[PDB]
Amino acid sequence: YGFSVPGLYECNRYPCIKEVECYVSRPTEKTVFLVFMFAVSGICVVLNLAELNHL
Amino acid sequence: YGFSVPGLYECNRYPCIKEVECYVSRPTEKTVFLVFMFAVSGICVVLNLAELNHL
Repeated sequence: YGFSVPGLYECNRYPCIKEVECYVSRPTEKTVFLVFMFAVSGICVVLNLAELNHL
Repeated sequence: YGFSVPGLYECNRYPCIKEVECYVSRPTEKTVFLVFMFAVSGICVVLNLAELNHL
């Protein structure tokens, strides 16, 4: 997923005629959610690594 | 106009997004009309050239 959800998508898959433009719903909220989840997962990874180092 | 009216047209002019496909109305009849008019004009040109040569 990368780090952001773009508001525009360029889609060139059948049956679409050549290349078409599609518009995503509430991309900013999904981007915020994605970044927040990545941060939480990173915090979990850091804590688990600290526990492993302690072991 | 060339010699034929294609049934499909590829259009990339604003406000169309990038490139789109458009469909022509009764292209075969228009192609027949175009070829017939070209033939008639050619006959007229040949007759005029013959008259000029006679002069």
